[PDB]
Amino acid sequence: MKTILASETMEIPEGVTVQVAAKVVTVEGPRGKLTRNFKHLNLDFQLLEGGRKLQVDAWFGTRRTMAAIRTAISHVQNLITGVTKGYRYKMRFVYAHFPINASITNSNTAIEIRNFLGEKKVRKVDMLEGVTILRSEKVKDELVLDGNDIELVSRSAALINQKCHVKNKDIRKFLDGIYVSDKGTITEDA
RNA sequence: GAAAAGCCAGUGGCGCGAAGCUACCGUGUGCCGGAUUAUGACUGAACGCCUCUAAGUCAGAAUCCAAGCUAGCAUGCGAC
Repeated sequence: MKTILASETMEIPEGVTVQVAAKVVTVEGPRGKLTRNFKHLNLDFQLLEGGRKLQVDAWFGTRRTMAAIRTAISHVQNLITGVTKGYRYKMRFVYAHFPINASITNSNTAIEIRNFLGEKKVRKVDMLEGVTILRSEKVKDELVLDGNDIELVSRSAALINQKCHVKNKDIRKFLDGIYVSDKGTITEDA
């Protein structure tokens, strides 16, 4: 179209190592590996000196191009921090008659949900990324789902949220489920 | 002629009748994976925040395409 643009650059910390080839960026830290492709119009992705600056750049701009770059910046920040501490999503039971019972299938990584709305069959759904579900249930509140990838950890929690909707009548009145209560957190020990 | 064994009545009529055929008037059998939609979602800009969407992306239907089933390209072909 028209107009022009220039590069926007983020300091990469020394404690995170990055290596780039093509427009695919590999971010590595002690919490694992995260690899994404930021392909877009007039947009190249390169590492302008390791431990100094991570660069996402474009040499031409229009509304479409500019929109992608801000998004790219947000996404790469999540990866840099995600390889050093990981992200944790927190989900809290609400039930009005049915105790919902959560456990982990360690082999064939999935989270199993018993007694959603009187079902005889335990319904379970996989775990996306090498995410692990840890339960600090206490009273029967918190389920804390921890992995490196912000998107995939959130997606694993999200499929549970879709499942626990009550659709015979009236989602509003029937609050049986475990619902995403987070968009999640910094870090901590325990 | 009768006996006996049969003939004719456009298949004489009647009761039964195998073999054959046939009846949700008899029986038995009739397939499950994937890709997706609707739709809810993720991460997330545009719109520092935020949003299912712009880029990328997930789950998902009596759908669709295999799987499967029927013709077998007679003017496709292989091996022998």
